[PDB]
Amino acid sequence: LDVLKSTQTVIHKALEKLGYPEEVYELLKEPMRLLTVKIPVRMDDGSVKIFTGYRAQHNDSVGPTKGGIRFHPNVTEKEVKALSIWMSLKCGIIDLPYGGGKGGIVCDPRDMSFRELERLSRGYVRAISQIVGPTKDVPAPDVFTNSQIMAWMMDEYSRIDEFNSPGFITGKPLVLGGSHGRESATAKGVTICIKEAAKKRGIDIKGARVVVQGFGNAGSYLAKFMHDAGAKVVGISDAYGGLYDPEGLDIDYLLDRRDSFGTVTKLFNDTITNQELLELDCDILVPAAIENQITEENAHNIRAKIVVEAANGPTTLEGTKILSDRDILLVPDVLASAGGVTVSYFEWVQNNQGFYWSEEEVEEKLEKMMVKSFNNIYEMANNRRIDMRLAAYMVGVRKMAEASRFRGWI
Amino acid sequence: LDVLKSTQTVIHKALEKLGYPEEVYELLKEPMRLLTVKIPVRMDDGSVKIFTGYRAQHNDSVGPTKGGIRFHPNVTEKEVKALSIWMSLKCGIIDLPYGGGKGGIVCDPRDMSFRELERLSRGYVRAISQIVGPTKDVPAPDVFTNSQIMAWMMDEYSRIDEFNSPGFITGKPLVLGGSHGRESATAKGVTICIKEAAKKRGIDIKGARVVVQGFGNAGSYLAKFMHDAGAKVVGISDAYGGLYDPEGLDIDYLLDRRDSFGTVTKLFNDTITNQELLELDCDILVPAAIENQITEENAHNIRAKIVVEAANGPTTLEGTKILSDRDILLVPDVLASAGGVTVSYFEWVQNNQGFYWSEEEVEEKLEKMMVKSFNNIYEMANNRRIDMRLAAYMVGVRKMAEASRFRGWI
Amino acid sequence: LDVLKSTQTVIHKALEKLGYPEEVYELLKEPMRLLTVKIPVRMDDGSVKIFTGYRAQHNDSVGPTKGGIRFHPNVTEKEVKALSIWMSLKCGIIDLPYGGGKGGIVCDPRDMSFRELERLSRGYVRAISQIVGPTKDVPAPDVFTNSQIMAWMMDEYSRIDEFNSPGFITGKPLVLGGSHGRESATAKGVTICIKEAAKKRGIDIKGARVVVQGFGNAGSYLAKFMHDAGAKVVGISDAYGGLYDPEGLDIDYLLDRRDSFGTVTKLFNDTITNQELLELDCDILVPAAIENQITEENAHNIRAKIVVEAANGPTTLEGTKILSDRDILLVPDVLASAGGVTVSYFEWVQNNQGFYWSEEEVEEKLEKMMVKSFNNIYEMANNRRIDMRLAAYMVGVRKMAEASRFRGWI
Amino acid sequence: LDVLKSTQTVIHKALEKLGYPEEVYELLKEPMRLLTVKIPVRMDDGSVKIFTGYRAQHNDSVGPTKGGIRFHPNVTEKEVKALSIWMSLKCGIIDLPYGGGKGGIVCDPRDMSFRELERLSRGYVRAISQIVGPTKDVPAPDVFTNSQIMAWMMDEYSRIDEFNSPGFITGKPLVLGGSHGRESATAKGVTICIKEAAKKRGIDIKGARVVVQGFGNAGSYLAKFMHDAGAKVVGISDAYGGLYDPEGLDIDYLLDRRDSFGTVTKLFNDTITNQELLELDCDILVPAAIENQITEENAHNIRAKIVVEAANGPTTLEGTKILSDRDILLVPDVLASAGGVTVSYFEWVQNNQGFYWSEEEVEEKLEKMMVKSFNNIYEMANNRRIDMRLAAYMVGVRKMAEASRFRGWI
Amino acid sequence: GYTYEDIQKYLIPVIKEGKDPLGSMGNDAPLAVLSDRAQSLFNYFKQLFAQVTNPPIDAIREQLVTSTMTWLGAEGDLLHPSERNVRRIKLYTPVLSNEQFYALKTIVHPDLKSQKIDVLFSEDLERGLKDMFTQAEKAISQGVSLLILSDKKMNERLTPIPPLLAVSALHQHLIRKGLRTKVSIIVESGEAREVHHFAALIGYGADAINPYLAYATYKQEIDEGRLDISYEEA
Amino acid sequence: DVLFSEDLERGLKDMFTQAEKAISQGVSLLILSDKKMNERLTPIPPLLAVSALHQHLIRKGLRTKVSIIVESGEAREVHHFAALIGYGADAINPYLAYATYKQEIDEGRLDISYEEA
Repeated sequence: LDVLKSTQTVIHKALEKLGYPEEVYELLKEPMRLLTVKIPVRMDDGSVKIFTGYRAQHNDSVGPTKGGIRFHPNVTEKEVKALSIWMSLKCGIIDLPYGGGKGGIVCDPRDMSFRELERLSRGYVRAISQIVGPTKDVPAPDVFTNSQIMAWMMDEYSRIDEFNSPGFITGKPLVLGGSHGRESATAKGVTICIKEAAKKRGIDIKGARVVVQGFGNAGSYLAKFMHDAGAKVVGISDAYGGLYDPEGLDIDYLLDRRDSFGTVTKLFNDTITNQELLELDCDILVPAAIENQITEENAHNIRAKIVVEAANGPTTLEGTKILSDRDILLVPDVLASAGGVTVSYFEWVQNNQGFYWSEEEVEEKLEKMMVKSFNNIYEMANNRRIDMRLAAYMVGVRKMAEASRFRGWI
Repeated sequence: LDVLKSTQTVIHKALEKLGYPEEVYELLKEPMRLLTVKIPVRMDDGSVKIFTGYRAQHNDSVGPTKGGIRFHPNVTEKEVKALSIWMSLKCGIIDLPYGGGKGGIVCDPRDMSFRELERLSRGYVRAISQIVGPTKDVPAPDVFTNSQIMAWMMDEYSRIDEFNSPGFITGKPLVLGGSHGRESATAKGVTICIKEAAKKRGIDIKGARVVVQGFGNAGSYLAKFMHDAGAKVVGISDAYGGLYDPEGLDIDYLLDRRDSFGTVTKLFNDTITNQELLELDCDILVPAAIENQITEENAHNIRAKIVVEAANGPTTLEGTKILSDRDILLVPDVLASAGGVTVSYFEWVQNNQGFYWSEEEVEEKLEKMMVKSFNNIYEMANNRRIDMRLAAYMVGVRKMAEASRFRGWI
Repeated sequence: LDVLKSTQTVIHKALEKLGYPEEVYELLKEPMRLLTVKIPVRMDDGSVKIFTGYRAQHNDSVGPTKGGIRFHPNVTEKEVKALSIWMSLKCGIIDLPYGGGKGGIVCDPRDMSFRELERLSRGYVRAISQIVGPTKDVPAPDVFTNSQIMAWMMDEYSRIDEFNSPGFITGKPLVLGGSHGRESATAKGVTICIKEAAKKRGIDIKGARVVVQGFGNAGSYLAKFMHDAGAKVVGISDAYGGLYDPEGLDIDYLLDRRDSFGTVTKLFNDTITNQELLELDCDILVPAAIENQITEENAHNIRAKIVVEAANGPTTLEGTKILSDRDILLVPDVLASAGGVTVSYFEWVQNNQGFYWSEEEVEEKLEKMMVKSFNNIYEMANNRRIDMRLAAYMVGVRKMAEASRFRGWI
Repeated sequence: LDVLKSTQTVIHKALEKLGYPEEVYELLKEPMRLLTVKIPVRMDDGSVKIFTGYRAQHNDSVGPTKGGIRFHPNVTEKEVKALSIWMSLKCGIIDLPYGGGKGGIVCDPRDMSFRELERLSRGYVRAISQIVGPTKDVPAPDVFTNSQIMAWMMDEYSRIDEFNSPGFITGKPLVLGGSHGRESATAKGVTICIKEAAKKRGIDIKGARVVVQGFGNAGSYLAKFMHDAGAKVVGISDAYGGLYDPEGLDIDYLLDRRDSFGTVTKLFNDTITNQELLELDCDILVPAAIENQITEENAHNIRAKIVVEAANGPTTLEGTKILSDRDILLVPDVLASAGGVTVSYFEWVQNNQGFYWSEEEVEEKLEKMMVKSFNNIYEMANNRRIDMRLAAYMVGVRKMAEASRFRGWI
Repeated sequence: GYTYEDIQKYLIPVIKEGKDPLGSMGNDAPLAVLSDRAQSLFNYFKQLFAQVTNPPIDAIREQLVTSTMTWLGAEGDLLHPSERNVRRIKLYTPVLSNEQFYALKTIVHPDLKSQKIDVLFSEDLERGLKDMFTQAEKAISQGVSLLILSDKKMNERLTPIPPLLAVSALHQHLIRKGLRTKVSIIVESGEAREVHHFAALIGYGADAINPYLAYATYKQEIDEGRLDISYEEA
Repeated sequence: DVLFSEDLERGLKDMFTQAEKAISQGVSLLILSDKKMNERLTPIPPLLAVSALHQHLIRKGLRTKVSIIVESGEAREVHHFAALIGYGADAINPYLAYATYKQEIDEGRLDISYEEA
């Protein structure tokens, strides 16, 4: 309910700090093209139910738009617009040629079936094919969406445009023309960011104590990368608890025994709750778990020098203020979790070029982009006495506002 | 505030009377494509203000969409959608290949200047050029809009498409490729409808007593047509009062003395208020003036056998019920005021064909269409024991629902 | 097996009689664009079966191509090409701007289900959307095809082209923008042709004895038109037998009692087989029933002065020769059964113009076209001592060959 | 006559070994779009003869299609389809974004003249311009076709599309935007493959005995590359015989004296026939000459450890079986002769990017692609106990089938 | 259950004489319930007639009173009827030909849909009937108006339900659930060659019969040479 | 949908028909759900349903191609769990127990967090 107002307020703060007039705020508060469509669908029983669609292009002054698609049964226009603005901020921070956007459908993948999902996606594309194209829009994977849906969308856009357009949609399967490393992008991004933050703060990465709560694919890949680099992991947690060992935890063995879900806790052994896990001694803390964990009570108990919010807004304003007062570096989530967007951009570039890179090349390009962006934001945040979240928002809005001013819409 | 809900309720009633399932109602309650855009504009002083635009396509199953554009400072999304549905009902009633739609801009033509209006319209077209074209949309004149704005819109669409498209937009000036009789279309439609209603009810048009309150262009042309046909006019009213003469009023002299505004009342002579004018003896009454005039108090005082609502909803539900109980024929406004839409359709056909008809041909085609539509609705309303408003709504929705069922969206 | 060779031989004969070089024959023997496609389809059980498609454009020098679509399980490339050439001959005879063509799918509508047919047609259009469009191709109804399939095809082409194209496909439902009289076109064509043949041969239509074997929609409408005109019907037959009455048969009563199938024979009354029906005295005979009926044995028994082959090749070469020797006028089927093509052309013109004619206008235009074509072919066949079949083939090929020569492909 | 059946049988074998259902076989047995066209042409004498054209797109699920064009007077539909499938297999093996295809014209370049060939090619493009474009098709050089014909085709497609499209067609002249090394692509590919095969089998390339029968451009460049690398050549043959020297043959002198045809044999010296040449001692044998040379009689006489079939199917099934039993590595021709396709792909990428690489960059990229492909196929062929030909076919079909499954045609 | 006696004494005589063949020395064979030989369900059902309180009316001489018009589709609102009670297919005879049956099945009009239900079973007759009811009610919910009970596609593992029993069960279920007026039950069963079987099917619910087996038998006989009359006339 | 109206044999046969149709289509995971259960449709005993499905799959030689996941409300004791695993269930989702814990936590008892519980 408050997501749109919060986004507008933070955008207003960033614009005020920049010093641009109010015309840029007036233009950027609201997405420039919101479309609501109704998608007919045929169920297995033969009955027809109508799903409500959505699509929002926050801005396209920079160039082609981009956004994900969530099959979340509570998706609404306010959430869609807020997510479009958020994606635009991500693109601005990473310095991509994207403007920003988001789509969604009001449905329930749980009760929905396989062929019915196929037909739903196909009807969605038939509905919104007019305002979507290689130079106008670019769907991407998101909540309740993955490679099969990407492939169906690609196949249908090929059918409707009568010519192959692999670069039309990102996140495709490898055989269809996908990009390698699509699953470890977030882990690689957070690895680069933690490395650079440690370098800037003087904390030696060699022997650095690390805690990774939340052991999904992101946590597993981050732990593996930290172990490869040299830093020791002194804590892991998952849905079934956690562990603790000041002198390493055999990340190789943990990954070898890693199951489908990433659960690692023993059966007949006591576990440590995340609340006490946060308090354990460590140099860097990486909350990548349920949101609203760092608050006033645990702000005084946190001990890590560097906190990276790989998740979406795991902290709160009070916790951010307390950490800033304590002089604990806080990495914004907008920069922490941009690996997915960066790898999607690389996939789009590969499709457009028609030639596919390799894992090493993707690694090098991704790390270069991440280090450059992090260095720029760190320099700006130290030049101006502000919080890193404010610096991230300000940097993200700078490119969009300046491009709009050049293009003369204002 | 209640316009959208009222439109939905009447659509639901019509669909229930037809007997179609609820899927058609679910699809038709809401327009299928609503676009909100922001139009940059440069003022005379050099400052830039942003106007909010709108555009709605209620349905396009039948074929290309159509709708007007109002520069009304209180235009909102609810009103735009309601007007789109209303225009779709008009098109269905008249049996045109249009689906329906409506556009609008939040501005004030009063304080707006000439060049500023030019720039505003041009920015509007540059904004919504993507989803607008000869086979997708067709603007038309409406409130705070006229031939100059139509011509500017045509010129710009020619510029953007790189080829002449006179049929892109209707209501153009005569030299640009307009259609003759664009100003008397409503008068001709009401003339045909009154003639047919009198024929069906047995009232002889020769010597029929007529009252025309509201003496704008519609009233003036209707009075002239009635005089030419043979029926005597026994009452006229305008913003300054009215007159009364049981044995004619010299419509030729009244039209000769007609001023720019249509005011006709003398200076040093008492006038008759519309409230008492309504009560005067007459065969046919034609309220074409301020809305909300026929109510409970004057329902028992009305005496005309045929009442034609050339205006937009001049009556109320209570007045309609009282008139139906009294067995007074009530022409729906949807059919009474469709002359403008019909002449716009003829203009579009002329532009598409590239050959321009004449006044006589337009007259004949318009009267043929109007008489056919009126006969069809009258037959249906007598076959089914319902009110003529319900018959009009039902007939209008029939074509749209049936076309959707054929095209298989449901 | 011999259809393609027979078509090539008759084309060669016509070209030789015209006197054009062999280059036109070389170009016209074979269609210029034959496409074979495979259409994926999903069955109710979930299994996927692949249907083989077809499409042939015999020529497009005159302008846009046209052709039907048959869901016949034995459709093959040879039959498709032969039918394309045959349709081109029809178009040339009627003097239309069409070139000719034909499509088909290898399937079984009998075991196929409703939704499965819907998906089949939709996949067919998605397959062949590239080489099909308003200025390139125009599907039309044919064997195992009707208004619902036309409507689905129209809906999908609207979806793929993003704009309404009612003129893309003919034979649509009335509400979707069809043309009136789509069912009586063949009857009207044969009525005009019989009238003109009687006028030319001097047989008075008033009181003319007529026999109509085959009482489907064509037979019923032809009998009704003959009764309205004045000619008396002295014989009718159907799948259950026939009747005989030298002084009329009360066509009004027969049509009133007409059932869904057109069966009219009594239950407890003996009937007359078609073999003996053919021998009954009559001025005009109209075989519109199973093919291969007029042969050597009944050639000497036929007595009608005018024979109209409303069906497809009901006679044989020996019967044609015997009738020519006996000096019995023989109307070619190509001209007899062109009413469907003519009404489809009128429907396409109406859609392209965007304005719909009426039954009277369609009647007048169709009769004008038919009388002009019949007079032209009759004049040519009397100028050159040949059979009317040869004259029809020659006239049909003349336009195509001459247009090709102008366009310079040869 | 048996080419299509053999291709279908090998495809069926590969699909069976993969284990996919029969639907993929049903879809892939036949090309999805075969077009037959007739091309008018004007001769020098002024007479007009009609040439029959062809074009086949085996599949386009991966992306844009590709294929050569042969002016072979015996080209037929069966051969065209077989070559399309073969090219698709090549693309799948090399892991390119191409699907596969082939075109051809029934003509005789021998009796055809220069301007007449120009007009023939231009008419061919005017004929098939509809289904050919940058994202739909990409012609390439082939039998009886070269840079001049490529340039004419490019010029005409530029004319018809009204904008320059250098990437439309590959194999263009250097000045027009061609790629360097277009003539040594096959030699470079075979050089990489022989190097990798020797490395895998443990045969040291330094001092390796090599025999190269067939001394065209491929043989000459291969000999030069082998000499540069270090391996000694102990045999060469051409249309006029061969030579033999166990301690080198001065490849530098042979290339210096190389004539236009590549003939190198002396005049007054006896020569060695290829039959006895095959039996000479050597580590690697490279038959790049007339097909059907390795058979049962010489299978027991062959002595090379590695045999590379640079030509098209120089061996037979019996010879392949005997070599497999003897444990002699046999490089499939599909992988041996893919250098041309790879360099054409690089040329297309260069044109699309608008920037031209250099000889060193082309060298590096080509060797990387070739080594990766060869390593992958070798690993798969050792993982599964099969012949390398079967492994090549299986790997090639894997990508196409899997992409089709993703796109959902099945 | 065909027999050479049945063919040569019931099918050819019909064509030859234009009427049902006659006989004498009325049946003395034991009832189907007592007969050891396997018998179809039709033999268990005996026709009825009027003895007192009403006369048996004649047909050939009183043809003016008879009426063989049959309506296929779904009836509309009886109390307020307008044009949708009559937007239906009407037949002249209950029996159908192959071309007519194929036309009915191929009709794709949205209001008049067609559905095919496989009347077959493996082991449990109750399960088969319940499954058939499930298909029927699902099709009604979808909106069909014509049901096709077909015995085709029958192999050694799937055997046919007695068509009379299947039709009676479907009709009773539809009447009980109050949906019979929305559908039309067409039956295509091989075991339909006697007027007795036909009359039983019409009386117990079948909208039309398509004796495809009899038509195929006539095709075979005409191909062989017997019954020289043409196929369509036959 | 593991539910029945009157005939348990009919319900089990229908469930077998859905299973075999899904296997023919190519599925690998089956979800036996007791949800969407109203006054007219009652649930088969989950143990009986799972045993019947497992025996039918074993007899027809398709068990290796599928995986039977079970979602039944009546699964809260280790005895019930062990019975389900022993007789075929691949996994259990005690949604009813989870909802009960949600209700108790909302009320106030069992102060521990929902995820930890």
